[PDB]
Amino acid sequence: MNFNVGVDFPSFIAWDGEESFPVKVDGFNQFGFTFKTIAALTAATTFNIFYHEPSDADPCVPGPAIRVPEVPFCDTVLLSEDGLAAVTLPETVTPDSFCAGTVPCMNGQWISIAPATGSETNAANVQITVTMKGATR
Amino acid sequence: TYMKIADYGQLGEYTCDAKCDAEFGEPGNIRHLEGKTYDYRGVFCFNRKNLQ
Amino acid sequence: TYMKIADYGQLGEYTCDAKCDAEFGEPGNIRHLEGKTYDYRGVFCFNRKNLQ
Amino acid sequence: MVKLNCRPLCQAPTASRLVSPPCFICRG
Repeated sequence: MNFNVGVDFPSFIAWDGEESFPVKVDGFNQFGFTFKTIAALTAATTFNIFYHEPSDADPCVPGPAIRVPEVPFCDTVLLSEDGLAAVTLPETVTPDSFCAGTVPCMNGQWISIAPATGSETNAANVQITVTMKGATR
Repeated sequence: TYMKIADYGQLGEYTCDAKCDAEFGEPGNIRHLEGKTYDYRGVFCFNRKNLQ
Repeated sequence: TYMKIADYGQLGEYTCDAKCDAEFGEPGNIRHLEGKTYDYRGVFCFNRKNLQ
Repeated sequence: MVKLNCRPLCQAPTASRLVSPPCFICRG
């Protein structure tokens, strides 16, 4: 007895493994990511996060990709030495499982994920999707 | 969070007489929206020597 | 079915006095109208358990 | 039986002139 859960927390494709897709978030208030490995990797895979702004030409087309900073909570001591949030799927992840993730403070209108340089050939074997939460507008 | 009525929609029609039948029409739509709150904070320092 | 009136008559001439013979202008006309009434039918169900 | 219930995401402005009866003119 599954509901029409398309509406009431839909989702979109963020990273097919070959290219990213900026996705709007304004309609909702909360959101998170979902990572899926299609094959066994060879090293930890780092992905930088980026947010976009409505291009001045069209108020609902994403502009460039500004990199969102990193926010430490209470016991975070790593700080990623750059304060520019990025997420690294660790090596040895079984290709029948998933992992969650999110940024605690949003900024802009669109979200995009791009594999950090050097670890981009394993990105060809990963799929990242995004889910939202209840509707604001 | 709260509820909202998109539109009641049409529910019935002017059929002709002598027909033991009817139509289903169109149901409405009931969206369920939600919102968050926000914070607003500030700080300020001193020297405690000018405060005396 | 109901009753319409088209118009009234024309009899009533002011003819001269030497003429010992009156006339009949135009008696009149009444109509008889009809009309039906229309209906509105509709139907809808619910899934007994999915509604409860 | 699948059924869709779809909705847009980008709103557009709603601008419109507010024309009014112009300067009074005389038929002549």
